[PDB]
Amino acid sequence: SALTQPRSVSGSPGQSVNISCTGAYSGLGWYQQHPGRAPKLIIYEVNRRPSGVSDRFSGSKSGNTASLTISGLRTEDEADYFCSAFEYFGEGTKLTVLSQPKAAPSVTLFPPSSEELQANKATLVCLISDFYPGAVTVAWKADSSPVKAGVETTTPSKQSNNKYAASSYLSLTPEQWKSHKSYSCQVTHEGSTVEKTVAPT
Amino acid sequence: QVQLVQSRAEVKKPGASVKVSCEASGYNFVDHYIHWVRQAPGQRPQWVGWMNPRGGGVNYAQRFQGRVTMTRDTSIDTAYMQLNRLTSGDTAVYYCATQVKLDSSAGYPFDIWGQGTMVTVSSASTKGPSVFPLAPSSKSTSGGTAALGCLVKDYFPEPVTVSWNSGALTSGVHTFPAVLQSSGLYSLSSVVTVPSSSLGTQTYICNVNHKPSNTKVDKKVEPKS
Ligand SMILES: *[C@@H]1O[C@H](CO)[C@@H](O[C@@H]2O[C@H](CO)[C@@H](O)[C@H](O)[C@H]2NC(C)=O)[C@H](O)[C@H]1NC(C)=O
Repeated sequence: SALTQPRSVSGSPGQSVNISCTGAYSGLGWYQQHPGRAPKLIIYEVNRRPSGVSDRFSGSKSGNTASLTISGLRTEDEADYFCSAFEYFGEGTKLTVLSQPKAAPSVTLFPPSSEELQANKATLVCLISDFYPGAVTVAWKADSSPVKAGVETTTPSKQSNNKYAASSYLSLTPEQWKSHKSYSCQVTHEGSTVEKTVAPT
Repeated sequence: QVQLVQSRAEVKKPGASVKVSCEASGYNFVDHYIHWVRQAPGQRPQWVGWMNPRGGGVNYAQRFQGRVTMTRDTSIDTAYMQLNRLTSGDTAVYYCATQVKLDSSAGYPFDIWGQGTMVTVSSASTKGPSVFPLAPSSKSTSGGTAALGCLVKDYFPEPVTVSWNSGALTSGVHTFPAVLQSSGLYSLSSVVTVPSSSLGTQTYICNVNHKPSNTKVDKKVEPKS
């Protein structure tokens, strides 16, 4: 039983957003889940709410595709939403309730330190802060060619000013660091890229 | 009140086993199947199996047969789930779930959920970090502000506390959340933004304390050559 739902949906406070789920027997379960918490059943049998679940959540289904509608969007609604059919689950839809103006990320890239290089290792550190919504993709460049190996990127996290921060770490050997004239950290946010580059000294 | 309450989180070495408990209250334990669902971080929930607490019968998902064991103690209303020969692919939050307050014919979906038991399977052993400076440069400097920091690399487990000049410098300090490498160890960076003219007249030390490995390290971040 393969249930498929979109990866992400967005909306602003007070408006309506819906999430579709396509697959056999879809809509028999809809779960909302906030970070660090158990899934909360909000809809069952396509269109029924359990006791304690708000009026604002509604369910429907057309042909093969059940739809979960959230009206009067609050920031409480920002969560992951899963459809389910018996034992099986959909992959999940992150709902982003846009609570603050769009803010581009500020990016800082440090090269390997001399003391790390004398220890026969090289880490590039790409620091990404002050962006909203909480979603960036990070790509690395060795001179002009993409680099995929040795990259570890964190999931975005909320700063004290309610914007988001993330970081990416490129692990090289000293020789690879020294055999290129520059490395770049390209951070894409909402289809617009910001790049920073560093060079061996 | 109908609820399920689970045992505390577990950190296990590869090849060990873990036994997660789940105490039910506020309803009749033997009357409802206990379901176990696991969720790897950022992934979709994975149904592990159910256990009929009346007669102890079980049904496991195919990819756990021979490896998972579901038992119950009706006298204290707690179900158990034991997963054996653990690998890193078993790292997840493990939930018990059940259907009770629903007007449903199926026994799916689940309205009562345990709070989750995080099971982390890792070969990492307790290790203090290596601290490396991140030197200010002309590429950091903008509008009279220079960005410097230190890279707290390869420690386990969380957390580390980073401070600057023994916490005398707090303004403009941004300590980033740590990354977990496939190595199993964590790394984080702390960056602090200072006047670039202050450089060379001012000394900047980042203080790293790792209470678990119990290390304390001081290291300075001055401009390079
Ligand atoms: C889910 O919401 C979308 C809107 O995001 C709905 O599409 C709209 O449907 C209404 C009714 O036909 C139209 O007035 C709009 O012009 C539609 N907009 C778009 C972009 O399609 C969609 O019908 C909703 N689905 C369900 C099942 O409620």
